[PDB]
Amino acid sequence: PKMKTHRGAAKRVKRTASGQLKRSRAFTSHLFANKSTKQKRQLRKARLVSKSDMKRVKQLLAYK
Amino acid sequence: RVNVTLACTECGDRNYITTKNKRNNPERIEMKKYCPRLNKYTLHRET
Amino acid sequence: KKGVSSTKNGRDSESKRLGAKRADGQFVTGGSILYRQRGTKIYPGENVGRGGDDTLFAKIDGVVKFERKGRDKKQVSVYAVA
RNA sequence: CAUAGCAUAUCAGAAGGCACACCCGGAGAACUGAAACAUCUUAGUACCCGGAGGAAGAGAAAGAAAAUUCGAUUCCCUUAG
RNA sequence: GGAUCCUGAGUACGACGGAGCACGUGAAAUUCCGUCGGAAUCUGGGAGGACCAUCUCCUAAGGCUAAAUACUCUCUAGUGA
RNA sequence: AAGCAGUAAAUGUGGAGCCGUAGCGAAAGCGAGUCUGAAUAGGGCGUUUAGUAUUUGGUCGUAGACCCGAAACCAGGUGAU
RNA sequence: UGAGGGUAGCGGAGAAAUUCCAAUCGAACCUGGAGAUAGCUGGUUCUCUCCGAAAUAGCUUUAGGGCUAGCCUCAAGUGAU
RNA sequence: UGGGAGUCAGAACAUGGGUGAUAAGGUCCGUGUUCGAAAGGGAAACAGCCCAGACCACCAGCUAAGGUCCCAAAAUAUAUG
RNA sequence: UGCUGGAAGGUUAAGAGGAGUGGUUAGCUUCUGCGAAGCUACGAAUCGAAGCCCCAGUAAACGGCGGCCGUAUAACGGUCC
RNA sequence: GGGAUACUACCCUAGCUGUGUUGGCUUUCUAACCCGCACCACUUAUCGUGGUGGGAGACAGUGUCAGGCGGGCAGUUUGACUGGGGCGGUCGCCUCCUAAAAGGUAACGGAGGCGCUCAAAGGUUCCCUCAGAAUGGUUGGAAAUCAUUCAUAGAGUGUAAAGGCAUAAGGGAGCUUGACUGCGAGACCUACAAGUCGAGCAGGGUCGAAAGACGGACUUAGUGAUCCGGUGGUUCCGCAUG
Repeated sequence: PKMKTHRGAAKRVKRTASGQLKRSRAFTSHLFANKSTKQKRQLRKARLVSKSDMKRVKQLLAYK
Repeated sequence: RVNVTLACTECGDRNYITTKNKRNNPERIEMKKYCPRLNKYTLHRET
Repeated sequence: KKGVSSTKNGRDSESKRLGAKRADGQFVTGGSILYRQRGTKIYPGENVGRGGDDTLFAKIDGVVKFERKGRDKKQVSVYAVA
């Protein structure tokens, strides 16, 4: 029947121009007092999924 | 010795962080640094 | 089994892939690393900076030249004719 | 006294089973998956009960829109995993 | 026209506990359930997914309703890369 | 696509819908730019053609899903010859 | 010791032993869920050619399982790297 | 660049090393080789040793490790001791 | 410890008492708090039943009937509890 | 003096009255309600029924709600590693040796540290430069303190060992607040998660005469996702508009 999606992962990443997947970083959302500044802003970015996890997860995102 | 959070006057956010020592530094320390709201190194104090 | 007594000297670190990364002759970038170290085995010379971890980076792009420094010591040069 | 009860005197309305395939109700779990498990899911499934009709049920505006409302209801496709 | 009159009460609604409604008594506002309480009656009342003001709609608490839909114990007659 | 003429075909009919032809940004928004931003910068993402429909083959997914095989759990019943 | 009866499985009975409850019982038997589940074992159907490994890091309620990487294979591209 | 996979129990040799008892056809790493997945010759038989990689014939030839009195093909061959 | 009994010294609901209040507003001032009589929503000062702390009792109730230096409370001096 | 009689909750020390209508404390009534509570009867059915008298009595009981007890009962869990299992022991990071002159590399293999500290042990500017040994002396336990030469940094360098260090990164004086904002080409490690070093850019400041130099300590450890929850600000959406 119709394929479902990983709703919880819908909420964590965005699709790009070509086909890629634009993700939020992690090690955030709490205490940064134990952290430096370079280490704080360089996490204020967004990265791309690697092809490996992509291989693992491709069937999950049919509808983006 | 705690997570020390200084409150700027009008930079408006709960931004800057450092170390202190209560035994060495029990009172409220203050000093100069760049609050980027204004393009200048201005004073802030513990709060 | 039966009573196998215990021990303690079973603790160590995860190594740090240290040492050099490039060699005498090859050409480089500006943000490029040349040597991860501790202390100063070799001192930066020309167009090189010593970062936090005594990590050496060539300021600029160019070839590398390890060489002695004093009577008995070492340094690094970087030359950008290229 | 009255009507009940009782009496006769009519009528048969009843049960019973049943295609419980479909339908409406009433009651109503586990193994399962989660790589263990309790929330969760399996599922309002399975099984019992009762109604059970030839279909049933629903159905006409205290509605949905900021609409200009198919104009009640029901059904098919999309909206859309 | 509509002034006046009529316009469905333990009802509406609330608290507590529980189910359900994709959505976990929680918003359940919508809708059921009990135990407590508990209303207005147009000049009123309700709804507008926390919510309400304004605005839109409607006027509850009474009833009936073919059509298109579902299944095949059957029956007929027929079909079968 | 549903649906309709047709006949359990076709073909025809049928344009509700779906993909692409501009992207960046959580978003308001902006547009070959856009986001951060402070600029355009710097950088990311872009940009600077070709795709869509049907079908074959291979994989994957949901349904027992290559096959046989438990101990055991649950619901309802039989049984004291 | 007989003929009649009375007790039902989460239960019955029991001078107690996990003992008995139709040749069986640490909770019987028939059906149904149910093709229950099975990281476990076994098995898995005609031919020729060409390439051709691995038994290793790493993380794991994980260790005889699994997911990436490693090393294979095929076809698109670049192309002396 | 993408498509489809299997492998995670490895074994012996020499060799560096640890552990053990300068024990083990032990055990853990490493560096190479062979088996696993590689038949054939030699090692009497002898998965890992020495030689060497089979497309298919042939009653042809040259060689390797090995070896040359009989079984069993090749020198009772030289010359030395 | 369990079991009682008890001083019941206190803390304890469901309950009573109500000093007081958002989201939106036709509302006193029209740069704005008497909260007013109106939807999505509420409080203290106080007490508060079983009981939980406090005390006697309880060993044919559970339980223990010990230990150290002189010494296999197995005799005894010191003894600890 | 010990609180404290102006006023005001208001009073033990009070007395007292009954008031619109009502509830507490307690008794009596009783219908209510109950009575496996005796008598009269339909029924010659002691069921049931009711009348009788008696009892009790608004009590409990029962419904809901809320509590505390509840192996009486039920469903689950009860880690791994491991020269079999088990007991023991350990499980996350940092440093050395094994580790074989790049890096890398195992062992229930060998040795040590960590779960922080310093607003001065930070930043800048300017001075200084080792203990130790003897050298020997009011002290002298020898040597404390002081004294002269050599001392290789051995001294010392906040915290384990390692590298490193007198450019002092060691130690002193003054200033201090760069223990700053927004970025960075790029490079390292690496399965992923990640983690690490960055020229320089604007920016703006501290110190310094300026040059310049400061994006935390000589380095290397000083915990830990994510969801959830919280708090505040908010280029924002937030329901017909508000």
